[PDB]
Amino acid sequence: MTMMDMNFKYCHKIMKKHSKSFSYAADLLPEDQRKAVWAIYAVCRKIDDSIDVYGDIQFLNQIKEDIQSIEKYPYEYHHFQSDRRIMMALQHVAQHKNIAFQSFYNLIDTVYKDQHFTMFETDAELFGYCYGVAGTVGEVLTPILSDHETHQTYDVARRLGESLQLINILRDVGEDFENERIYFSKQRLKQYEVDIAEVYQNGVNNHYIDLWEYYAAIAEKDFRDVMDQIKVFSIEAQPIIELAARIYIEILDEVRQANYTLHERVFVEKRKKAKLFHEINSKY
Ligand SMILES: CC(C)=CCC/C(C)=C/CC/C(C)=C/CC/C(C)=C/CSP(=O)(O)OP(=O)(O)O
Ligand SMILES: CC(C)=CCC/C(C)=C/CC/C(C)=C/CC/C(C)=C\CSP(=O)(O)OP(=O)(O)O
Ligand SMILES: [Mg+2]
Repeated sequence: MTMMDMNFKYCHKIMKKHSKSFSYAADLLPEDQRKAVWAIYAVCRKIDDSIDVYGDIQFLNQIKEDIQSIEKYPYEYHHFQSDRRIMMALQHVAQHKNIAFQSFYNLIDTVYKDQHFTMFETDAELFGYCYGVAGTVGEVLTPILSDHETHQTYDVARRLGESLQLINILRDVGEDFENERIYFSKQRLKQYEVDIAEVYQNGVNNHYIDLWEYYAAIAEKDFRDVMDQIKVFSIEAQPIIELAARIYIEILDEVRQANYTLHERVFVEKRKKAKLFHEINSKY
């Protein structure tokens, strides 16, 4: 195992640790796509965790600075300030695929702003945050998952990412409230007669379901439109992308089965993941 193999193995472990949902999916990819996804995931995990988990703002500027170094001087040796093993992997990727650095910067800005957190007044603000935190990961992942880096491909990847974040939000309502976040819209909450602090304390009411279901329909419709345009990805990536997406669509059915609980984080079991993949691969 070489120096660089070790760097990507560290990234793998980070994703194995943090992505209960998607680690299983990514490791189905061919060796070179797989390794790139690990590195990107690890860069993204480190970004999201910098403040929220490590409570470390300087580590976030350090991550930005490391990425900036890679963008300007992809072939030099850098004394990376944040996590050396990840940044070296990311640099390795960037020598072989072209990376939309601006997408890492958008994610960084969103993560920064997600401290002075202010409830979205409008859904358009909520969707803007879905772009910031997930659409950009979609964009960053595009050259790894497709040989066609055209607008259609960036577009489908961006929309897929954005729809997964919405399901994410739909899974995490109660947990986010515990950490003092409501991602549902002030407008949409005022419309549906819903206060999250109240259904947390008293239990799921019919107003809440209507509202939750309003949003799940947005995410299910966008998922379906992504699926129709899946041939935009490479042939080996398609079944996996479809897996990762059908896993999240399964999350919604779990929330539904748990009567929309706000007091427990639902999940898809590993065994049900393989069932899904078996079903998907039949088409392929
Ligand atoms: C190719 C393929 C199959 C997919 C790979 C997936 C991939 C590389 C994407 C990584 C993107 C990552 C890490 C996320 C960055 C920002 C974000 C959405 C954080 C937390 S969401 P949650 O609400 O879950 O909270 P908690 O922060 O606790 O995780
Ligand atoms: C997915 C793919 C390969 C195809 C195209 C590109 C694409 C859509 C990538 C999406 C990856 C992102 C940021 C979208 C959703 C992931 C998400 C909602 C947040 C944290 S992932 P965690 O690790 O927190 O997962 P859990 O909390 O669910 O366990
Ligand atoms: Mg976090």
